[PDB]
Amino acid sequence: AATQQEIMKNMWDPFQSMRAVTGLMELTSGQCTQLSKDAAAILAGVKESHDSISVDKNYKVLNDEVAYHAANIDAAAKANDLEEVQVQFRRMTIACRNCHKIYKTEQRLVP
Amino acid sequence: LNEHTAGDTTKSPYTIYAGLGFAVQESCYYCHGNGGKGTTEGLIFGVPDFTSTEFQSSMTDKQIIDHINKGKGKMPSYQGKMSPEMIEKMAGVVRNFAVK
Ligand code: HEC
Ligand code: HEC
Repeated sequence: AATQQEIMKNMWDPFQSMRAVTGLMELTSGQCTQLSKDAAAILAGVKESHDSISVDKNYKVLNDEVAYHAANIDAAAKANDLEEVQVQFRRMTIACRNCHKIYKTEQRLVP
Repeated sequence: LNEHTAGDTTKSPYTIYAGLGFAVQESCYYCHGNGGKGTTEGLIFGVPDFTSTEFQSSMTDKQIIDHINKGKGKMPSYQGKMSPEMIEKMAGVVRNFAVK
């Protein structure tokens, strides 16, 4: 059973890996591959939270909305559509922030 | 209530609860943050505890919609600040803090 902080670090490292490539122009296969691996890591984070971190129904749906965009980033990396990778990464960042603001309101958190 | 299904954050009630399109002091999370229990600032105004079964049984679904629209005291009114459909989605967010 992972802890909340552990799950959060399990999402933070692929998040910044994802971030570093959203502002490129590129289509490198090794980069498109690292993107899908990073997306799979973030998705595994939400599935692992569901499995072990029970809080309330909103907590769960917020994780689902991170997972919604993460899967879209995976789909867009595969289609070599990096405009879409960019837009979905921005919206996934909003999804991270929504939970942070709602559940840890009185603390500054990345992203 | 028509409960919100997970989807794009640009259409999500959680992005609104988190303050999109609102000043900080009119954003739901500023008073009802900390997982719905209320923040320091919210408590000073007397926010209830959305995670409390006691509180949830004090209101009907329709009363939640009506009180978000109309406001009450330090609770601002939101009629005209979001769509009727978003308010109903929001009533589901309020209900969901008490669901394990
Ligand atoms: C609620 C369902 C969350 C979602 C979605 C995301 N995060 Fe989160 N995160 C959440 C909480 C309640 C906290 C505070 C935990 C605590 O220690 O008190 C956090 C914290 C983080 C952190 C910092 C943790 C630390 O090292 O001290 C990071 C780096 C973080 N969260 C990252 C992160 C990212 C990148 C997310 C979107 C992909 C994301 N979180 C979503 C709750 C929730
Ligand atoms: C501080 C400036 C607040 C903001 C921003 C939001 N709410 Fe609020 N809420 C606040 C208070 C002080 C109270 C108690 C009002 C009273 O005296 O009775 C409330 C109450 C609610 C309720 C319960 C209904 C009621 O008690 O009248 C609900 C369902 C509610 N608030 C929802 C809500 C929403 C959806 C908000 C964001 C759009 C929101 N509140 C912001 C204080 C503040």
